[PDB]
Amino acid sequence: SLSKEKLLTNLKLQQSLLKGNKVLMKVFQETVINAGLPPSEFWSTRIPLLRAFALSTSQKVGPYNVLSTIKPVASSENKVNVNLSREKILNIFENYPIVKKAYTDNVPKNFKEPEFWARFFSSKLFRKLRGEKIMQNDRGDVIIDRYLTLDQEFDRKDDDMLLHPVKKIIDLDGNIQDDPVVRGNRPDSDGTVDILKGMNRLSEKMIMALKNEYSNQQMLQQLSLVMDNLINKLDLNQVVPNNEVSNKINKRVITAIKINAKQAKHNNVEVKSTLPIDLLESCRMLHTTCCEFLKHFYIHQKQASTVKKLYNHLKDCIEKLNELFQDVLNGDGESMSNTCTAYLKPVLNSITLATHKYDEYFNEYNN
Amino acid sequence: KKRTAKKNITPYQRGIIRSLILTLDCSEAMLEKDLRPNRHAMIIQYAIDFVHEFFDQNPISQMGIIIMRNGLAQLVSQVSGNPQDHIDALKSIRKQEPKGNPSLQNALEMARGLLLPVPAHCTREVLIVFGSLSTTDPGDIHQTIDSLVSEKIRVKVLGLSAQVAICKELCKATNYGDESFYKILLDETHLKELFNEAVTPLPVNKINKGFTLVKMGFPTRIFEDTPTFCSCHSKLVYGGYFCPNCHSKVCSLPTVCPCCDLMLILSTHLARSYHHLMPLKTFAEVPTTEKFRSEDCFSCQSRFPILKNHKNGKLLTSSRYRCEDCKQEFCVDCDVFIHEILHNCPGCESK
Amino acid sequence: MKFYIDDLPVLFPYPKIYPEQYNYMCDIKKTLDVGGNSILEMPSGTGKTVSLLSLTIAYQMHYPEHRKIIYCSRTMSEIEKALVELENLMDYRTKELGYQEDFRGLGLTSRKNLCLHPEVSKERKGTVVDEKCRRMTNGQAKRKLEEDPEANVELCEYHENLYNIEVEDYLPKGVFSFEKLLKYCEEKTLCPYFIVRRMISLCNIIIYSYHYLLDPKIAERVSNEVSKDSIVIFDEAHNIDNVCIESLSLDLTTDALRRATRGANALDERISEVRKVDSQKLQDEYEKLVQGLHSADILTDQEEPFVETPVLPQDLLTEAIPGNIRRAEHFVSFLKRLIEYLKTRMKVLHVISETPKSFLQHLKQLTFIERKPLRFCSERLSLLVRTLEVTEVEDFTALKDIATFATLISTYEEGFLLIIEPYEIENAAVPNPIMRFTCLDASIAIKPVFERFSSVIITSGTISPLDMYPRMLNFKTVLQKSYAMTLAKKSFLPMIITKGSDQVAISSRFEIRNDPSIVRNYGSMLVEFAKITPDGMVVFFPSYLYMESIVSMWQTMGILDEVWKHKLILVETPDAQETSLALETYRKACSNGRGAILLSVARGKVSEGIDFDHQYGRTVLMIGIPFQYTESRILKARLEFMRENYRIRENDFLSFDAMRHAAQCLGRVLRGKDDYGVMVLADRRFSRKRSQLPKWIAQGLSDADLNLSTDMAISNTKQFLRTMAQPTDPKDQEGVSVWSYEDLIKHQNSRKDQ
Ligand code: SF4
Ligand SMILES: [Zn+2]
Ligand SMILES: [Zn+2]
Ligand SMILES: [Zn+2]
Ligand SMILES: [Zn+2]
Repeated sequence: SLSKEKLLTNLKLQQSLLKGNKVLMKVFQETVINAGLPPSEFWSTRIPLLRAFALSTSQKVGPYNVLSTIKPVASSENKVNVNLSREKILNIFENYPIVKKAYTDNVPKNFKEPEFWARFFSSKLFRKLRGEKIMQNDRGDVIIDRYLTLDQEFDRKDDDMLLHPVKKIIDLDGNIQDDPVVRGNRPDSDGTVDILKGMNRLSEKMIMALKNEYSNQQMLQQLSLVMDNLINKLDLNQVVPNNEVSNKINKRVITAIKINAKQAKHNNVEVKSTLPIDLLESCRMLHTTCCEFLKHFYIHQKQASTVKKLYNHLKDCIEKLNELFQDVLNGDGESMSNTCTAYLKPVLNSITLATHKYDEYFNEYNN
Repeated sequence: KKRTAKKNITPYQRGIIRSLILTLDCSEAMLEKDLRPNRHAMIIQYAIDFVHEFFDQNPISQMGIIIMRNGLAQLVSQVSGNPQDHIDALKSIRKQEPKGNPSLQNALEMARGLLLPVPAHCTREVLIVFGSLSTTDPGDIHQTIDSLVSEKIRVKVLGLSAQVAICKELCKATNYGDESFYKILLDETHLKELFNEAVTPLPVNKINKGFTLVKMGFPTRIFEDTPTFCSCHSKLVYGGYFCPNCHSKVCSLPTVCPCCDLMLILSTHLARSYHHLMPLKTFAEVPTTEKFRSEDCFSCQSRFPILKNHKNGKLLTSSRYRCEDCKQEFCVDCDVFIHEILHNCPGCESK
Repeated sequence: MKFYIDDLPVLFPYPKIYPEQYNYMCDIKKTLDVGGNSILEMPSGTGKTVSLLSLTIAYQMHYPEHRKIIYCSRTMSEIEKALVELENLMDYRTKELGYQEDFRGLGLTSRKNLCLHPEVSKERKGTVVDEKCRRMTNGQAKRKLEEDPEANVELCEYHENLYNIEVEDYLPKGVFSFEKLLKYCEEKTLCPYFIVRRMISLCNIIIYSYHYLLDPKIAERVSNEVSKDSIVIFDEAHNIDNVCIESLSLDLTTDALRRATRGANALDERISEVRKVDSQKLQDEYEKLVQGLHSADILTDQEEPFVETPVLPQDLLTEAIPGNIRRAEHFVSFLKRLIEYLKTRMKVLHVISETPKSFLQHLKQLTFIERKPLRFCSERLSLLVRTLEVTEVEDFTALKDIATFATLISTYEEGFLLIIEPYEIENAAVPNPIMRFTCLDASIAIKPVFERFSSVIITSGTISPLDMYPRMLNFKTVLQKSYAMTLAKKSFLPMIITKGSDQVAISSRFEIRNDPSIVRNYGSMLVEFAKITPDGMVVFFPSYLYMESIVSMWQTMGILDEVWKHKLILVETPDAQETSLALETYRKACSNGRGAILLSVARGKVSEGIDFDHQYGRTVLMIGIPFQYTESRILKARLEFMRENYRIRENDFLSFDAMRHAAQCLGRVLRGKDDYGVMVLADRRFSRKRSQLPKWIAQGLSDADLNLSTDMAISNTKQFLRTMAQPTDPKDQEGVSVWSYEDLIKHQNSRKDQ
């Protein structure tokens, strides 16, 4: 259902996803409308998003309850378009062809919105569901009665189309009486039997629409004992415990520590030109995805010409950013230009390194 | 009177990497009144807890969250390795209320689609927190189950207060037949421990499968503060990491490099793994009258040993549950603590 | 396993065992040692079939004498159940032993479920299919075909291929269950029916329904080769007596009488035309009558016998001429008088019942037609028709009805009783007089088999009490033992929901009608269960009309909407085919996700043979307790006979029958011991019957679970379902109630040899 080339060629799906995210359509166009990337590879990066979207789309709801319910669990809202109006009616249509056909036939005239569904209440919701209305409101007229007549034999032929030769464990038919020719008695009043056949038929239709599948030692001990003694030798003058002894030594220790405190403090855990900031951000995103495609390809490998095109484009982008920095220094001056250079230093270094690495690999392959 | 596991008989293999796709259940059933707020609120709370826990103990895996509302499976968190995203997603959900019927089939198919990108060495999984007593499928299900087991996708589900035949078949099917994974609960505490035991990697007796070396590299923290600049979210962040190879900043994570796409870790994640691979022998409870050992703790120093002949009190037992290999005592609290939190056995470390 | 019974190797096909099974084996062997009957109630919660077949096969294949086994399950459904299980046992026995089999064992049902001829089997009514196969392959149409090659005569040709190859030999070696038999004999284009029917002379063990054993009209071909001494097993024997009675009763309706009039007219036409063409053969048959009963071709008939012999198998038959009936025209006139007398006696105003002797004398009064000539009417008509070689039987169906009636009422006495009900009061004051004729003593039909066979068994998962059967059937036993369900766990929750939420006693006893209190109470019960139980639930209304009305006016309320919202409904309807279809969809839904409810009738076909395993049944119900006297007084007459002949009072017998059917319904919901399931009841009267139930049911039914209200019922079953859901598998308490492989039985009871 989902394939790499399939999502690649799902152009309408791809454009729908373009409509999905402003950021997405923006980055895509600036990778395209800026004479940049063919969309093919651009999606070739983004494939999982496409797959996810596609699956989120073509997701048929079950038949089952809502399908049924559309005849039972739906007996109140006599107003306008009720809950899940289009959803419920399509569930009806898949559930019952007759109503779909009647509604279609009654489009050019007789609106099936209010009056159609009003007469439908009587006609169908007596036909299906509850007992035979027979008397009472016999509004089942015209299309209703016609479709009634139809649906009768229609359900008949369906039921006909349902009969399997059930496996002989369950075969009640062959089980009953079709062993003997016997003479019993029987004693255990029309209508409603049709009701039972109705529920059976509904359920089985539902299920079928689902089966469809659609030093050490010596000196060690010596020194140890020495210390042990020293301890035992009263001593342990906590007064004599250094305090700091050499005021100089003390000072030096403090120096070290304040130095380290300063350095680690330098860790203060706001650009000027908001419009140029956003523009530079766009440039960074652009160069990032461009390099992304190379560092994919330059690793992986026979599509060498594609790598060549990517490399030429990347060199173009590098020169473009160089000119960008030149223009920034010209216009914004230095401090703002300095801030821009700082903001773009990492990406700039990465792309420059990628360019150098490609140059080295190209020289190695050539020489 | 003891309740202990007799022995661990797969202390040789587990799935260390994981990609578990928890799927909740947000459907009309979950609104009954058996668990204190409801099924649903308690479920989501424990789900948050489990998310924290699982992303702790398996800090190299990913995860995605899936609901089942109105017979549809609507992804609520892409498969991702950052716990906070999933946590927030669950936060958002918990204020929203269930509807429709649980469409187990749709959720299953959405997962199977979702886990395709996961590479061979990574291992797949799903964890259905199934709450209802029915499904509503728009297709054959055994078709899906067959596709699943074809794609080597183990599944574990935690039913609520009943047993559903199809789910039992599902667990029995994907997990190489060996049925133990359809555990259903009978109490809230049982539920907490259910999630807890879902946290760990999952062995049964692994078939001999492909075992593959995976390229990855470790980063080095950065120094500057004002030079705040990020290459995984394109912000200003006061300092982060460097891919050793891609050589671009990446906000703090065990994430995958967003430039050259290789896994990043420090080691402490690998340390957690080590802890899971080769655990200890379960500490033995010493005989009541046959111990004649030291009257203290060993790791701690507790005074809870015995009472020396007290009709029924001494006849009860002798709190001396003592590990095997180091053969040193340990009070009950110390043994519980060792076997739960820190797995270096105190004495067995020292020799 | 392969353990011993102090002489017998037993190739039990499972590693595990059950204790009750071992006791069953011990006691059934003890029975077979010494000729007796020894009814044995083994709860269906175990596998009775496996134990039975394993032990009996081992016995037959170990000792050299009792070479044949007869197994009579109630319905062909259980026939193929026994067959498939036996096939698996056989495969296991070979697998453990190599090849020491030389074994054949065959099912045996009828043409309608066996005839493979496409067009023939396309027919629905079993009688018609029988007739069609008879004509298509008779002793006569074959002659017409062979002497006169023409388009008139065709043939299944399956009979022909049989004639070629099968009647020199047999089917290869298997114990062919109907699936296997049909597949194979379809491949090799044979007629399975005649195959097995001729094969009976060779099968080591035979399985056939009760009717083939007791219905004298088809239990004719019993060829004492079949047993003469064999060991005979009645599985599911609690419904024996009713099978006997239904095999010996008979109905009459004026409409069929007019049909017989038409048939007699057609007979007059046929005899006229043939005697115009050929009568010398008719006189030859007169001579063949005058020599004797014409057994040479009234009995030596490979294909002929037309009207079965509804009397017991030839025991109560003389052999001389039927005197004046020798003339065919005489016979037609006799039937004319008979049918007219029947019509005029049918126009009788109101209910009247007579002994057969009394009716016989009365007929003699109106028309002096004697008993002795009357008895011969059946074979007389049949062989006359053969001499007529008619082209159809439908015209003569009523004729054979009357022949059967004449033979019965002219043969037996002082056990039977006539009755002439002029109408059906349920639609009273309409023209529909019925000349109902039935037996009373169940023992009459059985008596021949207990006379013939020596070692017989009676077995069911339900029989209780184990003394009513020796009373009614008048037979001697040895071991009347009941077995207790030794369980390391509860495993099922019998209840008696006497009071609904209104705390009101409920039943079906009041009427067959509505009383919205009762209806709403039951509906509430059903719907809350539908909420609570997982997939699979059953109910068993006491009678069909009851279900019709109840469900109709449930649909009147909104009650059915809720259970629709949860589970599926699958009703039980009189046509068997649609019933089977519904039942299989029920199974398919249970094993699928959606839960499904099947509601049927206790007396009905569903309870008879259908099984309800783990998934397919969790919570049976018994809406009301099944009773019959809703309808007329045939039960009253039989019960009169019961009281006078046996020291049994009415309500005793009625309660006994009701609990018989209740237990039969209930036992279906378990198969093994791993299975489980609630078994509720519902009626006030149930509470006092707690002792009538079979033992193993009674044990689980503690005192505190009596007359519970629906609400506490739901509470308890909720707790049950949860508890059973737990994997309570200590596997050391299962060494108590499973007697593990080859050892725990060996150790435990080889020591218990005390
Ligand atoms: S036995 Fe043969 S001839 Fe007779 S009905 Fe069956 S297929 Fe036809
Ligand atoms: Zn970042
Ligand atoms: Zn990198
Ligand atoms: Zn301690
Ligand atoms: Zn230790």
